[PDB]
Amino acid sequence: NTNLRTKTLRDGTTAEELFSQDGLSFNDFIILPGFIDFDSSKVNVSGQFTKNILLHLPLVSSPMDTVTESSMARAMALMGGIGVIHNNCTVEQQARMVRSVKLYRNGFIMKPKSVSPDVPVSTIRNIKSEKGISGILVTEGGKYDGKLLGIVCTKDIDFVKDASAPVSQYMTRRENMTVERYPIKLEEAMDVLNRSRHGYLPVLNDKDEVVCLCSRRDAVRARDYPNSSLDRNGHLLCAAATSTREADKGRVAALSEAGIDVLVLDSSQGNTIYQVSFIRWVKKTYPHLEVVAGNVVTQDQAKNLIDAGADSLRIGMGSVLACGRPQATAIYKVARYAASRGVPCVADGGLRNVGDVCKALAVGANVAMLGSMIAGTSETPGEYFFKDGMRLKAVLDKGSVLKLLAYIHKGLQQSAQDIGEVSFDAIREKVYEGQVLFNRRSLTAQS
Amino acid sequence: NTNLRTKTLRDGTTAEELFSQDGLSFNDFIILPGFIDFDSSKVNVSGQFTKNILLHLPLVSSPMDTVTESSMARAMALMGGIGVIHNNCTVEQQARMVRSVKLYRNGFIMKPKSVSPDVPVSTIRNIKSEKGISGILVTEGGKYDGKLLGIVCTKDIDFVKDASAPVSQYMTRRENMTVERYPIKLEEAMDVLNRSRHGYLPVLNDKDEVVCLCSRRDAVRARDYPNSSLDRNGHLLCAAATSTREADKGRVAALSEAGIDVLVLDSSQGNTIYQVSFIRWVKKTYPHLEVVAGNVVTQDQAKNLIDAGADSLRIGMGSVLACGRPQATAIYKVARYAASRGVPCVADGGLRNVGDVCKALAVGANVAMLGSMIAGTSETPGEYFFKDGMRLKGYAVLDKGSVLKLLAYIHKGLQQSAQDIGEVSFDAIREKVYEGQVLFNRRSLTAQS
Amino acid sequence: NTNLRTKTLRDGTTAEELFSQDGLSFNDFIILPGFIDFDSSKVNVSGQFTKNILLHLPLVSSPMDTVTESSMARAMALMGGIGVIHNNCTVEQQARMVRS
Ligand SMILES: Nc1ncnc2c1ncn2[C@@H]1O[C@H](COP(=O)(O)OP(=O)(O)OP(=O)(O)O)[C@@H](O)[C@H]1O
Ligand SMILES: Nc1ncnc2c1ncn2[C@@H]1O[C@H](COP(=O)(O)OP(=O)(O)OP(=O)(O)O)[C@@H](O)[C@H]1O
Ligand SMILES: Nc1nc2c(ncn2[C@@H]2O[C@H](COP(=O)(O)OP(=O)(O)O)[C@@H](O)[C@H]2O)c(=O)[nH]1
Ligand SMILES: Nc1nc2c(ncn2[C@@H]2O[C@H](COP(=O)(O)OP(=O)(O)O)[C@@H](O)[C@H]2O)c(=O)[nH]1
Repeated sequence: NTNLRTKTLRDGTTAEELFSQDGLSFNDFIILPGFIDFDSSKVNVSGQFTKNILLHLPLVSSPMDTVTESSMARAMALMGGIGVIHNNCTVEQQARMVRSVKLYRNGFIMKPKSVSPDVPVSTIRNIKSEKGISGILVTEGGKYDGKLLGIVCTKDIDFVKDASAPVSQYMTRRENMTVERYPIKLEEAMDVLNRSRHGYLPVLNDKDEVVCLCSRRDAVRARDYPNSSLDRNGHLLCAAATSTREADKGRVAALSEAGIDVLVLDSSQGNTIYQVSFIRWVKKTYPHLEVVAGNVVTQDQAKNLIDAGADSLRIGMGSVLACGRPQATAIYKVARYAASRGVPCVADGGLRNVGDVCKALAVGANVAMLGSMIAGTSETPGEYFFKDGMRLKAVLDKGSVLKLLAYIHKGLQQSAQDIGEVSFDAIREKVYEGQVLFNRRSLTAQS
Repeated sequence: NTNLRTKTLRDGTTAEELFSQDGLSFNDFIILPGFIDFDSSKVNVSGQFTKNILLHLPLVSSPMDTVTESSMARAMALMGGIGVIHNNCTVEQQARMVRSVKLYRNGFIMKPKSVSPDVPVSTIRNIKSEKGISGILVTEGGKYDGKLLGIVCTKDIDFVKDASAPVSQYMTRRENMTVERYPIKLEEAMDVLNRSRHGYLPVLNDKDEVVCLCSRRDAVRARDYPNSSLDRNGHLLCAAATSTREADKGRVAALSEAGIDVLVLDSSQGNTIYQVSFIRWVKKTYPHLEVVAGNVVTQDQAKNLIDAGADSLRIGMGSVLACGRPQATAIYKVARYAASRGVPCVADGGLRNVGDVCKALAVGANVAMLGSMIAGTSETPGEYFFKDGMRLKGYAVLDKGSVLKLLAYIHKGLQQSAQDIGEVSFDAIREKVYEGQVLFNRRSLTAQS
Repeated sequence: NTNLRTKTLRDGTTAEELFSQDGLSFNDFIILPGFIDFDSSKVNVSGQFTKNILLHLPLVSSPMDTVTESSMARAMALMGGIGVIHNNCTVEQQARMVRS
């Protein structure tokens, strides 16, 4: 239906004209509708977080100590986005959070949590309550590669009152265990696990030592979250923030060991000599890492940071107070310039509802960073408390971040539908082409 | 430490003097502190819901269609309180909600949900998704008492791609199942279940027909909720509301069949001839049922409804109609009169924070009814939605999260208040209030800032 | 680092264009960021109060009778600025404040 979808009258204003005068926020303009011949279910909202990482869900959790720790990053990656673990912590704590995110979901679990036979049941209960993993292997000397002696699961210890008893008293013992022998393809191993009606399947060598471990929970997670952002080994994608000082070099190394796939530079004004040097050093020393430089708001800053070797750009400054730029103009300008050079952009700031996120993605941003919009969800750091009959964490309880991410997803889909394009890549292309049009709204026209 | 706890100077105002003038609400007065020689954890907040039903947690969910359905009543019963299933529904819907509450927790599971071998996996998934029960028995002709053929659990069908496949293809077959033979004591059966590391244990006769079923989930529910309000058969307590018209008689019967333990009469002004007749008829026809009459706010009304045979009274009227009464005065007066006659009372209305609940319990109410305070928790009826960057509930209110966390918060608050007052139980607080050893101070309008 | 500091794309609006239309207050505009290769400690904020007087601190206390007398002028001069003693007084009082 290209004859019906193609605008020839072009009654409206193109992005280039809209952003050619004064700096705009998202309320200053609206997107005009197009032609619909599809359901909102079929809309692809995906966007590039970096040159090589495509997110099924163009949403990134902001690296604030009040928003993104291991739990938030896990939720984001599971729903098809990603989270940036904040850097307001020691290097070891940040690496531990990254490791939690990366080893939450696996195919073969290579370093399965293991204990020695004399460990008390209390310790396994602590592991399950704190780290949330069951099917703890009991091996010679507790080494994750030692001889397999048994396994401890939920129903093996849920009835015992003496929490100091050794696991050897209640574990399922090796002689009675369904196991597999190295080597084995993940497909066959997991189908065997399914047929076995058990929750775990260790994989051992010829010496009965633990090679790895398969978990039914990973299969069920794959079934319940088919769009999770994953690496090539089946782990959830994870990003981590860092400043560009010389000390932070150490930090970077640690994160690289923990397995981050994206490094995000933390700066209000990223067009500095220190950030340029840092990006060069990161791309040289850890080529496998992708770097999101920023923050920037003008095309000059973007030119410098892209020349340095940035894989993506963080847009935002102001969304004492004498330096910055209205956020919608910043996004349009920087994202257009960066796209001309093949670099996607992240919108960071002033994104307070679904209409704003949609506008920010339409005017050039590939993905959007969420801070306030997801603050107070169950997955954020912090403790809940009651006050005035409201439950707060301060901000009000917004429940699960997963339900909110699904809400934002449906909102973006319906908006793209009304605009008349079945994907946001198409929306951005047609915006640059002048086939998706806008209207600036007078101040009165805003209600 | 009776020398230190016993007030002889008695610097303060007794409840009788406090409520002797104009009608008061809860902000008009404060409770004076006493003597502390115990930690707040050791405080017993329990109160009588009726002549025969004691609640470890003196909280009742209000029978409003926006507050109490099966899920809320279950949560309340589990935390040591109770819920009243609302009556803004058909008799069949109310009985179904009551059944949901009553059969959630069991010892021996009677009439275990079972299916025939040709049933598709889709049906088992539907059972798990709607009603929330696993371990479906597969029997001769699907009869809950037929010959046992197998069992279908979570891990038996979580991997299957053809939801139309028969359960017999993936069920665990009877020859491989750990089972027990009638008769068996629940204690031995549950220890067997524990040792077996399985989730379910059927109990069969000599013909391999299903007699009953034990669920490990019940053991874990008992472990995680040790204070659950239970009847004598191990089921959660459940209450249900009804009006006092002639038609509602039918309703009562149905609810009685569903297994309610308390009937609650719904009326803004319960001192009527219709309610008196209804209470007489209920106590006559269903002696096993306990009735909470109301609503009332004066000792006249309380006399009539207790003479009718009420086992408890709901206090509250007004918390444009010109008739009602300030809630704290109403509670004190009616609860004092009813206690003189051996009947506990429920405070219903104007309860908006924990201090008000503590005050209402101290001045005579045995338990407190919560409506607004718990509306918008996850367990209430209604659908969640996002609006203006806020999570709300609709058929609007703000999301308060889990009602369980809220109930625990109220529990800790009541305990700390009782500690500051200097008594280790709320029965003690009520007794000492009537005795003049727990004292109050009326607050001037200025003193409330 | 002149290659990195020098704007060639010039994505933004020059002062001449900004002030070419209607009269603006300070909230009507914002300054765009540039390139950083130094610490804020090294920034020179000095400005000429007059053709021959350079102030290390480009701040002047207003000559209002509620703001600037001898003490304020002293504080300003000491911190690198200057103060203007108000003229809502006799000549002798103003001269005495100046002398102080
Ligand atoms: N490979 C195995 N061989 C034999 N028995 C096993 C094996 N793995 C687990 N078990 C036993 O079966 C039961 C495991 O159930 P499961 O793995 O589903 O527990 P979980 O992962 O902790 O979560 P949940 O049981 O609540 O679904 C336990 O009794 C355990 O001892
Ligand atoms: N009495 C029994 N005898 C033999 N097998 C049983 C018995 N009860 C349950 N099973 C089987 O145990 C295996 C694992 O149980 P499954 O995890 O699927 O459900 P569950 O025991 O209720 O625990 P959960 O649903 O939390 O995982 C299933 O194949 C189930 O059919
Ligand atoms: N037994 C078991 N181990 C898991 C599972 N999932 C992940 N693991 C592993 O458990 C380990 C937990 O981290 P660990 O190094 O033991 O603790 P830390 O030193 O405090 O970080 C990780 O190495 C994970 O790979 C599971 O489902 N079962
Ligand atoms: N298989 C199984 N049945 C249960 C369990 N818990 C309760 N039940 C029984 O399952 C039945 C629920 O289905 P049912 O009431 O017969 O259907 P309804 O008439 O439409 O409400 C009840 O008889 C419960 O007693 C459980 O854990 N497993």
